[PDB]
Amino acid sequence: SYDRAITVFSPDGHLFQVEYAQEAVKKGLAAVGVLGSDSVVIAVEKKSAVKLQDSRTIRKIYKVDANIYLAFAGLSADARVLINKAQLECQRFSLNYEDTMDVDMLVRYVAGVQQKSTQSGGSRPFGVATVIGGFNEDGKPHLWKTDPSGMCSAWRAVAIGRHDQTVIEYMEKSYKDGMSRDECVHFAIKSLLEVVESGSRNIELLVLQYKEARYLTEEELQKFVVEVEKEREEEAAAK
Amino acid sequence: TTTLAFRFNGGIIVAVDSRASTGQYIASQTVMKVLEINDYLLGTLAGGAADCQYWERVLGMECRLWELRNGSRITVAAASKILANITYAYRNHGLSMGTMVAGWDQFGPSLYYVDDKGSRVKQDLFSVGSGSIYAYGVLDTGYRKDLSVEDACDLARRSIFHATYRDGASGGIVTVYHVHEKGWTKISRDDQTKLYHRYFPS
Amino acid sequence: NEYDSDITTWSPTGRLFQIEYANEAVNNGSATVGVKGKNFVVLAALKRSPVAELSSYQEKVFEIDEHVGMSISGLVADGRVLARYLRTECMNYRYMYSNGMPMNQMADMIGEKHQRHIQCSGKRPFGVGLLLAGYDRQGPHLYQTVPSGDVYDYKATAMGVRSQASRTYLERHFEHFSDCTLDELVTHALKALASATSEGIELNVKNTTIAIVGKDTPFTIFEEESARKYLDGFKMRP
Amino acid sequence: SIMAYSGGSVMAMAGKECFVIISDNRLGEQLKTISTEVPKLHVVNDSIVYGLTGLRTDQQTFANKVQFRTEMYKLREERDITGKAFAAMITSMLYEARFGPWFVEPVIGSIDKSTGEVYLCATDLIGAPCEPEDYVCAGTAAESLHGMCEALWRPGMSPEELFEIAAQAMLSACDRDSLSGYGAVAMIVTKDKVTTRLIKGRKD
Amino acid sequence: EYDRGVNTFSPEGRIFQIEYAVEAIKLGSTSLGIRTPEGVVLAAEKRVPSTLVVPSSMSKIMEVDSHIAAVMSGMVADARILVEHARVESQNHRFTYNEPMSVESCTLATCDLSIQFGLMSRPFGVSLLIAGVDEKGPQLWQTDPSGTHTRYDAQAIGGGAEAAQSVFTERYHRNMTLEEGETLAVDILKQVMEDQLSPENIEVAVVRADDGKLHMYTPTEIKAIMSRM
Amino acid sequence: WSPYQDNGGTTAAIAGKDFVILAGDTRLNGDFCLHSRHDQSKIFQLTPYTYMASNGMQADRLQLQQMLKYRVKWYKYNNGGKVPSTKAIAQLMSTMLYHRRFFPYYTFNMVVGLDEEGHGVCYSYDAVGSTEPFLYGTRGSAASFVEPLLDCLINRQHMTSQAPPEMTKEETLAMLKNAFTGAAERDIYTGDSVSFFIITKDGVQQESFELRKD
Amino acid sequence: MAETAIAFRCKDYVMVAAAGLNAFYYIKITDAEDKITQLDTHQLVACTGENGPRVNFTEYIKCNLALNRMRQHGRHSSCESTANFMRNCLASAIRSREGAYQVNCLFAGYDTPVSEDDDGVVGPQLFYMDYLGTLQAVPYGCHGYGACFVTALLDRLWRPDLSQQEGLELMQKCCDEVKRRVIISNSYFFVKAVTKNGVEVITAVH
Amino acid sequence: SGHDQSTDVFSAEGRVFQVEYAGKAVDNSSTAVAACCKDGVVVAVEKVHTSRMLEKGSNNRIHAVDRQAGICICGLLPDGRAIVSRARQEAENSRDIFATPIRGSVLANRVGEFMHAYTTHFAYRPFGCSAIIASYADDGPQLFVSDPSGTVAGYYGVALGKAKTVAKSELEKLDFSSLTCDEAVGKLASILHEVHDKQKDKLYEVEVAWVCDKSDRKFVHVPADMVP
Amino acid sequence: ASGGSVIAIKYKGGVLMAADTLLSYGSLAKWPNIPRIRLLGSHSAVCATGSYADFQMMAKQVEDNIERQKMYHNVDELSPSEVFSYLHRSIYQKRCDFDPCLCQMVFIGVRDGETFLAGVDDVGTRWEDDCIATGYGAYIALPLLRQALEKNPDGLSRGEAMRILTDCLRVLFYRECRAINKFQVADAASDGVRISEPFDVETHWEYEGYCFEKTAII
Repeated sequence: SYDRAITVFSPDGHLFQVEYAQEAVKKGLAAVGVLGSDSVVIAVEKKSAVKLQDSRTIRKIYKVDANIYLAFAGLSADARVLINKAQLECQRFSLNYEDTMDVDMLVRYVAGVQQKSTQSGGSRPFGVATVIGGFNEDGKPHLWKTDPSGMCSAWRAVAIGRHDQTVIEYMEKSYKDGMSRDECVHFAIKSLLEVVESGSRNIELLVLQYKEARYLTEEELQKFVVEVEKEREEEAAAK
Repeated sequence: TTTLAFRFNGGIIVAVDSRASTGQYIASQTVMKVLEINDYLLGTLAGGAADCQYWERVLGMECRLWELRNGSRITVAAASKILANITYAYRNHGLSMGTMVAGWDQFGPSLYYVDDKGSRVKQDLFSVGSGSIYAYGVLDTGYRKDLSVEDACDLARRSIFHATYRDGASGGIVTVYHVHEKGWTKISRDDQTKLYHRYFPS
Repeated sequence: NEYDSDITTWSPTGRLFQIEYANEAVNNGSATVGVKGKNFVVLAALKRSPVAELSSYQEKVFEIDEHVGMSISGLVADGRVLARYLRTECMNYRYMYSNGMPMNQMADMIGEKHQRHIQCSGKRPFGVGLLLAGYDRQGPHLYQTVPSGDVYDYKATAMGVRSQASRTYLERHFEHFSDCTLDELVTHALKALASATSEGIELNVKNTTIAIVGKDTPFTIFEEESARKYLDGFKMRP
Repeated sequence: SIMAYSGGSVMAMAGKECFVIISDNRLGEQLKTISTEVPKLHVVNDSIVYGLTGLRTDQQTFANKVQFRTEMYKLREERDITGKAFAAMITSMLYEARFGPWFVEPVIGSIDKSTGEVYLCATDLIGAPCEPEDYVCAGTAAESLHGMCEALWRPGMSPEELFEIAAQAMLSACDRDSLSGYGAVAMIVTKDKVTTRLIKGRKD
Repeated sequence: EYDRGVNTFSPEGRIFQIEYAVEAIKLGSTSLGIRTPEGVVLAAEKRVPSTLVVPSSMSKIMEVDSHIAAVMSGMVADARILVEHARVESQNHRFTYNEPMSVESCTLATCDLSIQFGLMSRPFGVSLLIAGVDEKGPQLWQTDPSGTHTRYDAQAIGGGAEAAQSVFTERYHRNMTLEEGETLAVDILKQVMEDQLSPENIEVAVVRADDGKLHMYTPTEIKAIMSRM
Repeated sequence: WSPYQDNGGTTAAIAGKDFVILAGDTRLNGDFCLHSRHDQSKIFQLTPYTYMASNGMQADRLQLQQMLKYRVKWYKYNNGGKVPSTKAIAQLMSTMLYHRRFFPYYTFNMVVGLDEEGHGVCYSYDAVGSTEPFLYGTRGSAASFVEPLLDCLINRQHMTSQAPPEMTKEETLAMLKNAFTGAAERDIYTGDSVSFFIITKDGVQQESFELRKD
Repeated sequence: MAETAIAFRCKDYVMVAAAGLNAFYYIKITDAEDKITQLDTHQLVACTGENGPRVNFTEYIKCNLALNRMRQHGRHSSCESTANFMRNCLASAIRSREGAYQVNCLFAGYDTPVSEDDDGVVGPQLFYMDYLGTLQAVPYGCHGYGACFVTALLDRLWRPDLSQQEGLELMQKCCDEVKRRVIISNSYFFVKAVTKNGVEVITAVH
Repeated sequence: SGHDQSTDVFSAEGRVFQVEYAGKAVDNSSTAVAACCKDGVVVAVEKVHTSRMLEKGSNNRIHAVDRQAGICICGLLPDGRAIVSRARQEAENSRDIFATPIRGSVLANRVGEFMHAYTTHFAYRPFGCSAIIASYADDGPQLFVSDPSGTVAGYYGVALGKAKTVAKSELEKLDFSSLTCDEAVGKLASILHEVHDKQKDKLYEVEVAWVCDKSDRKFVHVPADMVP
Repeated sequence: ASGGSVIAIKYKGGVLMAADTLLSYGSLAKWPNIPRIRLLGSHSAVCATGSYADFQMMAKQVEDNIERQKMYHNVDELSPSEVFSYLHRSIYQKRCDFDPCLCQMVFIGVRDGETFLAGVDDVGTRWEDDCIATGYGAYIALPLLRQALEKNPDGLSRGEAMRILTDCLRVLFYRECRAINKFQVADAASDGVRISEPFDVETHWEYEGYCFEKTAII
């Protein structure tokens, strides 16, 4: 096989082919995670409601196993390889150990895989930052972020994709430790609206609670978007 | 060999004899048969001593590696399952190891018989080795789920003893362990001939 | 220079530039000095000299089998690869022949293991130069290896930074080494190694290793209490 | 025997511009019966029907293969496979596992839709084709069916005549076989039309 | 570029990709170790990108075995892959020889992975500072990308690694208390790191010579070090 | 043609508080004859402090002996000079007998020596690799003749009489001489000489001792 | 052979029954080992072999079906499907180095319409499977010593149209026939039925 | 500029530049000289010693390949040893498989095809050395030179290295029909003394080796008494 | 084609090895003119009971490995002890492939005074001693050789060690079926190994109990 070295150091100690995979994330669609007391909320932006794209619902927040969901940002094609590699890992795990694997484990796998690509001859790196949420069997909620370097961190709230720093710099001002299912969703959309188009039809989001995953309908959602876009007219009046 | 574990409210007893006989002649009268893997896991060796002492020591590596990686102790479910998947891959490599992985984790006390043929069974009560049949006799008599730790060890020690008394391949020293929420403790280490003069004083 | 980038490229003037460049990795490694007399070989290796009260051990000398060992210079990574290789091979041998690998035959096994690296595209030359030192039926042998794959059977030599000082010393005295006793060899080996030190610093147990092999002496590394016998009772006078 | 395990018998029969292929309905393990509604015929296209007999595992495995290969043919070649090819394809597939064989005896009926010439093939388990003008059989009732078919069968027969002797053959043999019976499913192929019949026999 | 191959010497004898991977450590977090006779210390600035990050997740320091810790600097991703190898080796040693791995041997087994680049495209962009306790007592070693495992009495790797070696030459003496080493370790990190020092902003972790065990210091315990200063 | 050939002989070890006595007979017997009377291959030094007695097939004892030396000699390099303890080698033997369990070394080993305290210790194996620490032990032809004798004179299990004081290096040797003398007289495949190795802190001290020639 | 699985399929439910008996040689350990695994909401498999191959095969299926539900965005695969997947896996195994999974399954489920567009079988589906991979759709099947007592007792009584209630009465007679007539003490039976609503654990019968 | 970076590449004129370049490594190396007689064959080679402290028989350029055949490398020594290591593998394959001493004619051609295989593929570089194969098998006494290209050619007399030109003039003065193996040692060694630059390479010795009816058609270094 | 039986015995400053010049394809005595004792390099001889085929491959592979190591690298030739260690591992390696060197080798050799005599088996079982035998030699001759070493405990002279071989060879000839009365003797001394021209031994057949009338069943 072709195992020429792709990911290599430059004079300044940068892995160029990873800096460039992170540039493919920055251009990708923004996605957002929010940990609460009892609930995780992963909220992505879609490319925007074209009249053609199937009325039958396609979900941009991929299920990895019952407990664990992930949103990505970057190259759709690559992400769909990570997800099918994780999905596989979670069931390869259930076979080897009777346990359902916990979030903090699967993240470290997906991260490990994203790393292998930054150090394999033949491969470029995956152009995919990954926001994994989910609940352990014990009851604890977890949110994590895997960036293309392979380096994983766990967050209380987080963004990836376009203007990821603008969202995180906005989030860490207004975030509060203990949050309810409704405050979390409110906050997730609030944070996404900093960067995403004013519209409510692009934002799709998922609310993980213990043993209970539910995507918001575009009816449930537009209540929280009117409630939030009136609060971004209260924060525009002050300044 | 005789080797029995059982589950009660207080936790899990593991009792064993201490003899490794090649049919007729007795090699050793001091075989430590309760393998101490983690500090919350007791493997019991019966059948091919070689295969157990090796695989239950591998299991121990995998249990510790899990503790490092996942920053938290393995379950007994998963511990037994690791052993079960090693014995399954080697089922037609002529392994021989009737093991019992006992332990206490998040989900209460758990006992798992794990065979050579990849078998893996959640037992409330179990006995392995030539003298099992004898242990089960005594053991199914006195065994309730609401024993005190005193009476559970009394029962197990008798059960092993009454296997040592009948089986020729079972004998030596009747070791008992207890598995509690705080780990495992070695209760006793009584010689089986002293035991006869306790249980039948005349 | 368009010919210096790959191992496989000959220059138009017929030089394998990437090997000449691996040879610079040896000359920038810390000085070591070997000398052989009638019965004994001596490797004196300059370690890194403690910065104030702060120490730094780096494995520069290696035992290889009872009857052989190595000083190295340059990329210590690559030296540890050759140490591993030679050890594997001297065992492989002793396993087969219930006797240590002859030194001439070992000289040739590192000559070949170097060359394998300097012709393939994927591989690079070893940055390390060795001072193989050992004793067998044919007396004592000191060998200097080099990245190019060349193997030199030396009467004495140095290898590393300011080693041209050490060889200038050894050139005066190397003829009298067959005569000299084990203690006189070590003095000569250190006096040379000392010629290589920077400006004002001295040799002493904490900044120098000696190692010996010869008749009835298995290859032994002297650090600290062992070496003081030679090193406390030593000074460099013009 | 591993062939006699799952039981079954199949028989094909050539008339004029028609053939009748006819299985039994039994599926067993040795003497004990599982099902009495297991016909052994599969239909590749309009103009080919093949029975498989032997170890049911492999009947079912080797069937799913033949179905995968005759579909991949129908896409790549852009046409229905012809008896000739299909039968020779099956020999190639069986012989691919000369050592470690499929325990299956494919009986193949076929009829060129243009010409109207019938083609039969009774491959043994390692793909030894036997391609007679008249009729072919396989499975547990094979000895008994050769006896029947040999007496009853004449050359240029018409679909209805043929069926009645193919049915009498398959039945009057499965009376004398432990491991076949519970009626029979015949299948009368013509250039024109394909008549599938479920025949009533013994419950034995 | 891709003009020079991976396995390529400069005109002054250093492999390029290594010389470069070493300049990838001088960007990373500052991390340091102090070999006192009472026990060995490791401390590391976490350099959290935001407030929001659960600090306990992105652990600069890692249990390799009971008796060995690693601290890393540079590419954290790559360090996970070294430490993961070192763990497996530490346990293979325990499995095979019923005893703790040495610290020296655990550091050698971590440069058995760091040489093999041509199977892997590039070196690891990471310097490990492995510290533990065995029969030799408390030892501190450093791996590079090169593969050059070097036992130190006290070393700092990372951002202000060169500013911290300035401080060590002044303050470090072989006969330190474990208490003096912790105080030094955190005194240096404060002077060197970019952010203001908090209990959450760094991790400290020591292996004590007496029990030969690793204790990762909780933010309560790190505030106890910032107290006496 | 059988790839296994039992080359006979008997090994014994007794661990006191300071020392270990390690005995292995020098009869190497083939098929119905005897090849040698001065075969020293039974016992093998791995380190100053640690020895490995080995019975059954010679050829495998000799392969294993090297294989073990070249994992000890590797341990020496990787753990900077330091020699492995008895307890390390003991688990290494178990690990290396098992990696070959699908074509076993037909060799019943005993790794014998001093632990870190100085207290003497011996471990026994079966072909596959089953470690059991013991205090007194005996594998081979005269397993059955020696091991009951030792069981009586050390443990004194069935005696009313007060247990004897401790048992010194010279008494434990004198006991083993007496035992082997009573095994050569009564077993056919034991005889010629016995090599004793008395491992203490001070260094090994081997003294070969004569049996019945037959 | 020791441990008897029974199953039968009527108008609007499949009923499945499997020995509790967990045996080590000739020793009853317990009479409370559930051998009917649940592969889906609407699909379960009465597997009866030695514990090792029974678990390692019903886990491998249960995982590779869950893995399909992930990759197919919550779509619940038909019974025909998993049955043919199970058999394709059992068949693959008799021509590998491993050897046959030595397990006799009675795969049972209830295909519900998965969306608006579904035209396929609505209703209950029972399949008999040998260890070799002999898949076969059946009205009622059995595995184990008791099988042939029950198989004939069902021939007699079983009609295709009986209630959920007449299925408890029948499954009791099937279970009680294995108790009367087989030496091997299959003395407690786990009975699970599949309906439109899902799997329900029948505690009434044992 | 790209026409010369690899051996996988002809230039427009139709020559492999990387092979001509390796050929320049031979013509900057220590001069070797050999002479085929009726009696046998002689190889002399000047070894230019870098340091004064080298042993006698350090950087031995002449190597026994089999009993009857030895190579004398001229060029990059380390490369040459890879040739010798091969030539050996071939010479012993001849004894193992075909039960005979390798013919000199074959051994040269076997070594040519080896040195050639490294002039074809991009991955490899051509060999830096010429080899001088000197055999005395059943095909009589034979002298052969495999150069970096893989171009074998049989010689009576041959000169390689930086003095090649002047050392070849002195080989033409000899009568090859007449001379014995005992004269030849003296004349080849006399040649290497005469051509060698005294100001450039102060430290040098003249390693000589032969194979002839004298040495029992066995390839050996001549004793140090015959050399001057 | 099998070899008969080898005997060897150390004397003062050397070793004698002796072997019938006969290969035997089963019962049949096929070739009575085979030199069974081979020289391994300049110091050592070897000889094998069993498959002359598997000995011809092992004695070839070893005699190569010696004259290679010597000719290639400028080293001392291997000592007998080494050559024999190489033979021993080469044989053990072949029993560990289930492709055994199905032949008991005896091996003699002398470097200086250093006098080396060893046997090896099919399976790698190796043993030095002051007298070796393989084949029937082990059951017959060894008893006599060991008796001649017990009686001269200081060591045998070359004349005594030759007479005691000749005695054993005479007895091997009488009692081993697949033997002939034509032996060679290797003699390792300081100078190296010399193999004797084939010789027969004097045989006594005219006992008064071996006459016709006594041995008659009737």
